[PDB]
Amino acid sequence: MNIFEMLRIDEGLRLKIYKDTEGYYTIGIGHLLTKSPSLNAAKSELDKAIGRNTNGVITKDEAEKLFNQDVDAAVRGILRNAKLKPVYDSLDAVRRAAAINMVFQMGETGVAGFTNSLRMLQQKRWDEAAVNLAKSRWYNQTPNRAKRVITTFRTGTWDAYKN
Ligand SMILES: CCc1ccccc1
Repeated sequence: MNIFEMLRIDEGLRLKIYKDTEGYYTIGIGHLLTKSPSLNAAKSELDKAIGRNTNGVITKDEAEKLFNQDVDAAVRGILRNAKLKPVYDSLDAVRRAAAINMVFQMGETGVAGFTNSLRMLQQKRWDEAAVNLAKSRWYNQTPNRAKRVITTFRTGTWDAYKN
C-alpha cells in the first residue's frame, strides 16, 4: 500500500465525466474539473487539462497522468502551507499518506481549517485526534472514507485498506 493505491481505492477510476460526492463534474481518479453546474464548462476544463479536444472521455493512461499531477499538487500544497507543513513533517510515512488523502479530497485551505485536529496530530495524541477529526462536515458527508483515513491517522497502519 502507498498513497497512489490508497487514493485509487477511495476515488475509483471512471473514464467519462461524472459527478463527485458533492455533485461536481469530475473525471478519472477523482480529478475535479469544476464546481460550475455547466457540463460545457467541465468539458472545457477537461480539454485544457488533457491538451486535446475530448468527447468527455479519456484513456486510462490520461487518467493516471492527471492523478500523478494531482498527488504531486497535494504534496506541494502541504509543503507550501505554514499550518500544514510542520504537522506533515512531524508524521511518519503512513500518516503522511492520510494527510495527502485529505488534501486531495478537500484542498489545502480546507484541511488547514482542521486546526485543533492538526495540533493533536502533531502532539501524537492519536485517539484524541481521531475523535476530533470525526467532528466534521467531512466525516458526516463521507463517513466510510473518512473512517478509513481516520483509522490510518489513529494507527499508522494500512489496516483500513487491507482485504
Ligand atoms: C489534518 C491532516 C493533515 C496533517 C498535515 C498536513 C495536512 C493534513
